[PDB]
Amino acid sequence: TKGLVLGIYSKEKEEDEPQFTSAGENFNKLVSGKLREILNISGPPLKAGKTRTFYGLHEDFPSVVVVGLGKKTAGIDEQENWHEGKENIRAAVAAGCRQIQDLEIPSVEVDPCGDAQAAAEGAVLGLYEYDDLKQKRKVVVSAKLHGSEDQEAWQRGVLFASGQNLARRLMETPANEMTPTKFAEIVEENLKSASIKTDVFIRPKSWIEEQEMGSFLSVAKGSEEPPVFLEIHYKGSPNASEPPLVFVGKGITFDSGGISIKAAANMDLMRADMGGAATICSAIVSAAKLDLPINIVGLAPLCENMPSGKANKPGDVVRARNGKTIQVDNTDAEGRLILADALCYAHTFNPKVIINAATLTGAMDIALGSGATGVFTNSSWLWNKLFEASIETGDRVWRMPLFEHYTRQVIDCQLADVNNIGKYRSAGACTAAAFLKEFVTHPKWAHLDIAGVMTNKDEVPYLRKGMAGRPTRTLIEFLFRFSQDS
Amino acid sequence: TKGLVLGIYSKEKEEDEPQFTSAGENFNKLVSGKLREILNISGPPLKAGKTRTFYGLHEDFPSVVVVGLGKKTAGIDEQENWHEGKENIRAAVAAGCRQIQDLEIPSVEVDPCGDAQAAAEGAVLGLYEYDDLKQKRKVVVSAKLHGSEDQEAWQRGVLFASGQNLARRLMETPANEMTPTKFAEIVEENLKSASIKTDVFIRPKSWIEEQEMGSFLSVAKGSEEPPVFLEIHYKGSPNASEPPLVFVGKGITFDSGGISIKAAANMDLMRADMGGAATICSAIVSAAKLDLPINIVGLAPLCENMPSGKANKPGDVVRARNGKTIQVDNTDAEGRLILADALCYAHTFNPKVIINAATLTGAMDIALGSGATGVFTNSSWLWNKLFEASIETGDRVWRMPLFEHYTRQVIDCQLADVNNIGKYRSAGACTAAAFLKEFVTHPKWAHLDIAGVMTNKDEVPYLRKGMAGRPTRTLIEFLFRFSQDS
Amino acid sequence: PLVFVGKGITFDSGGISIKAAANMDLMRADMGGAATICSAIVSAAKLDLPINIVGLAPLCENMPSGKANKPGDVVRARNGKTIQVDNTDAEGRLILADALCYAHTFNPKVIINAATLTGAMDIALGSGATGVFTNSSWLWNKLFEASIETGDRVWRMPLFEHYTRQVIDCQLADVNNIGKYRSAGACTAAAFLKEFVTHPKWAHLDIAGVMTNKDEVPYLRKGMAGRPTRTLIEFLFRFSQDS
Ligand SMILES: C[C@H](CS)C(=O)N1C[C@@H](Sc2ccccc2)C[C@H]1C(=O)O
Ligand SMILES: C[C@H](CS)C(=O)N1C[C@@H](Sc2ccccc2)C[C@H]1C(=O)O
Ligand SMILES: C[C@H](CS)C(=O)N1C[C@@H](Sc2ccccc2)C[C@H]1C(=O)O
Ligand code: NA
Ligand code: NA
Ligand SMILES: [Zn+2]
Ligand SMILES: [Zn+2]
Ligand SMILES: [Zn+2]
Ligand SMILES: [Zn+2]
Ligand SMILES: [Zn+2]
Ligand SMILES: [Zn+2]
Repeated sequence: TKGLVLGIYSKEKEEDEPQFTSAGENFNKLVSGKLREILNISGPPLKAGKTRTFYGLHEDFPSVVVVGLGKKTAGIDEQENWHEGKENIRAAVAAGCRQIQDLEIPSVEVDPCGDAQAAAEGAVLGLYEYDDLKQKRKVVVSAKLHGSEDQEAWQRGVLFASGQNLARRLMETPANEMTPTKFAEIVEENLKSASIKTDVFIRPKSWIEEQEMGSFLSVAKGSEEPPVFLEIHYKGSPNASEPPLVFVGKGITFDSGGISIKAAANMDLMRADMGGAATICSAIVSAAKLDLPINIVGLAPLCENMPSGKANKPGDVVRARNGKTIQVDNTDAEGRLILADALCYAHTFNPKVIINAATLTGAMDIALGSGATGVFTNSSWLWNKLFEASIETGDRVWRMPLFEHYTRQVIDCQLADVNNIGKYRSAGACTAAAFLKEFVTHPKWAHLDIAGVMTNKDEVPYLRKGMAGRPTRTLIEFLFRFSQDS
Repeated sequence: TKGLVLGIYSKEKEEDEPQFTSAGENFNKLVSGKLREILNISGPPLKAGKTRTFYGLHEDFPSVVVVGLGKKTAGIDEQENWHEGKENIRAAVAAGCRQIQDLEIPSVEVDPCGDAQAAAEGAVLGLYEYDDLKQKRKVVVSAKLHGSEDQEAWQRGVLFASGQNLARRLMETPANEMTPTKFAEIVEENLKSASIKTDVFIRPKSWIEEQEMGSFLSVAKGSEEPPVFLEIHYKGSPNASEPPLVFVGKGITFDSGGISIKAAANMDLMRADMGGAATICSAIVSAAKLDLPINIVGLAPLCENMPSGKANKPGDVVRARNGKTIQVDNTDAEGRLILADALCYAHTFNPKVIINAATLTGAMDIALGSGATGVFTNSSWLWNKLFEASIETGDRVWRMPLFEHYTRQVIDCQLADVNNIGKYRSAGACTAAAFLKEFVTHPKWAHLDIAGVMTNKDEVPYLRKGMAGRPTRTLIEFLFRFSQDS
Repeated sequence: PLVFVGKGITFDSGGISIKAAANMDLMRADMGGAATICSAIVSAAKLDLPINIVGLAPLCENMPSGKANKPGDVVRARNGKTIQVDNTDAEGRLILADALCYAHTFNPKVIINAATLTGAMDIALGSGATGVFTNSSWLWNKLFEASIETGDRVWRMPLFEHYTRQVIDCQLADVNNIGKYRSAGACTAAAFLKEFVTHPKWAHLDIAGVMTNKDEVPYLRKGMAGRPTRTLIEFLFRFSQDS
């Protein structure tokens, strides 16, 4: 059994009937107009993201799912900050593929819908499900481009989507499996499979201690799970000495909050508190697969945050790699602690830019939810590049303020140079960002608080319920454009 | 456009292919085997509750939805306490009708599926949606029996389902619309439309005061919304002097908890705190439509429970109609307060049985959730009758204990004869039931705590998300059988 | 005229969806939206700006009583849209729905509303800046530029259908006065308001985070801040000269 997903646009006022994509019209022609005929008979027109299934139209395609693509000329939506057409395609195709999968069809050919990359992303992101630990699973669906004219674009979409799906897998996987060591090993095998122009160092605790990362170590010690500092190098630049772009990701494989223990409700989701590491590492893996002509370094401090007889204690003062002391008033604000040391280390690479990602604050979720990743940056150039890339990917970013106003609230510290929690409970994502900035001197640094986009329920149509792996594609697009432009 | 819902059973080992119902096979014959042909082509067999849509099979039915009915011989499931076949039909048909509605088809003919009543209930309960206050609504679907051989059974199903839908409407409707007065007027018009052998008395506050219902009055006074004591009579017995069956329902049109105010989260659902009144009144309306040969009296104290300068105050002692004093330690345990007076009044009718329904305790929800209505009764005969009726309707009941063990915890009262909350927080539904029992001397009394079945998310397949109107059909079935048996 | 709308809840107890006792006294400033836009207009008048301005401020208290809004109640806005009041403490958007509808009758050049609308806004940006939701980048830029001068900063927040979807997914009515999820509270609140706006140049300022000052703004003693009144004044001044 082989399924087929075909797109149809919303009817324009000047048109007598909704128009099929080129593939749709061709298939209709192939079946002597039976597709149009049955679609007409089926009832109301298919709107954006809606689907309808027709059976027995062609011996090779017992199941044909037509999906609504919305307005054919839908481009950049000035109000939504994204290319609407691409988003329509991703959603429609995802919906179509899910329908094919529900019919238990193992193979599906997908209409490029005028944008093969978007179509591929919809199919690949849409079909993804982390079901490795389930006895009962949906049929594995192999999605392929319908036709052979948009191959590179289609594969580009598969690549981008696969990068995000890698992040989703890493985030979704339970923490007892996805330990710091396991995460590092999976990223290592993926990066090495992507290109041999790579180096991966799964730095052990001894190295971390040697690097004087007391902040990171303070978080890790509460747990019996060994911490690791993942360092990955992708040497894509023609010039080996070319300064690299450095990505840093919060890799808390599991966050119980530590002594400042979290509430039980939905704490299981904290297995994705390493989403920052997942997204930046996956983006680098994808950059390597794209063979981007740039040098990139990925840094991911990985550990668990657990309560125990040797765990971080509220009030404890720890020393970051840069010598700055930190008062750990709340052990559940551990992401900024490990990032302090990772960000310090990031400067040793004399990077062109430093971008960190982290499921850093619930405040970010309360601020923008899953609508967009919050971006704190001291460079409007960098903000604009990330923003422009997000318009293309649809995985939106929204700028958040890096004001001294917030810095003042974290450096007002009773015992040390900086407190790991603001003196007020307001603007949690902003004070967390201000804290990170105290460990950054680089002129082009961007902090992405992805706590709000850590999961998906139904907000992003082409992502099934679960860890979202956002905004991996936006980072990939950013890297791609940087390798071409910047 | 006219849609068609046809059923197909799960294939038995001895059969070469899954068997259609009589209507399905006949339609297939009508379309020269095209239905079977396309179903075969469509893929995997249809399992219970699953559906698949085929277009253009017949000029009169552009859309045909085949629904899986499960095992043809599925009967009473000893482990689930219900007739599985009927439940399969209700679910499958509901699913089929929802599919027809999504296609925006205004008319649908429904396969009786070997049990027209179950089919009708699935279609009518399944299509129901309270959308009176919405500008955007789904297409109104008119469901009718496919064929003309199972008319009475089909109409019986429509009647039962309509009774439940009336309860759902009353429960779902916002409290500012569904006031005590409005509820009474809607029940009145429905009962009177059902039969002229009825009397309805929308008793005003003056009557309530005359009846010395101090407990009920104490609850109502906090709100500016006038309370009413709905009294409905259905004189179906050939003998006017025949003792009536008396139904009592908690009619709190809105419960804020009063001075013992509720938390904000999901308090909107308390607009259905009159579900007890809704279900028993709807059951009586349906009994009247069925023209059951029995006398039935419905009693529903209706009021709001609001905080104000004259509302019930914790610790206040009120006097029930029977002279018993009640210490109101928690003003949010108001349902038992109004029921105390209604139950007392119920005895004046020298009833054969007294059955009250109420969304009485969150404890009931914690106990059985929406799996079944908790039934507290001092009569195993009555319990068995309710239980047997529930097997048929699928709207299950589960017996809960009326032990002195619980009574002791409510009569251990600091200031009065009985405390409106137990001395311990355990067995909340049982102590609430024990409280009610202090106002009952009748040998055949059953208290139904329907708090757990007040709403539906997806537990009952044939009920869309919202107020469930449960267990209205079980009460109707009980009445029907009582009119025939008892 | 340019039309300004301000949430004027003189006191908010939350109503039946009653607030916690801690610091509820600050809710006497839940009319800050009305205060800032009205004050800005007074100042515009004192500046004798050559423009027509209309100020709209629905004013009332939100109290619990025997006749108060009940969770689940469905009310009808001036534009005929029904609203499910799931949380009576999300009352600012309820009164603004009617005020925003009325604002359109003036065929305004722009519609700007201010409101101490969500605690989510405070959690989002605190007192660092007023959150600005607008369907006009031109309007956003004008407000932003004015804020640079006044120092009473504004920061743009998203008006995405993403949030709209979460408020129009309503059990009983056209729109629910609280999102289906607890995330992005200021954004869903803004989306709710947008359902009562058809104007091409509308800006919603959630000033809940800048309602008070402790010591963040050096030149403001502890207490209600009256922000971002000056930014609105500057905006009006420049509009009277430029736009
Ligand atoms: C998503 C983050 C990172 S794991 C997180 O859970 N935080 C960070 C801080 S915020 C915070 C909460 C209270 C006082 C001070 C700061 C602690 C914890 C929380 O919200 O209680
Ligand atoms: C569903 C019922 C009826 S409205 C309800 O809400 N109850 C009844 C009592 S239980 C209760 C709770 C604490 C102490 C004593 C009794 C009060 C209220 C509640 O759960 O807090
Ligand atoms: C500052 C605003 C306006 S007065 C406010 O207090 N809100 C608005 C809503 S948010 C909200 C909270 C819980 C569920 C749904 C929405 C209610 C109240 C609050 O935070 O509990
Ligand atoms: Na994980
Ligand atoms: Na109701
Ligand atoms: Zn934490
Ligand atoms: Zn964390
Ligand atoms: Zn109550
Ligand atoms: Zn109640
Ligand atoms: Zn409020
Ligand atoms: Zn308010």
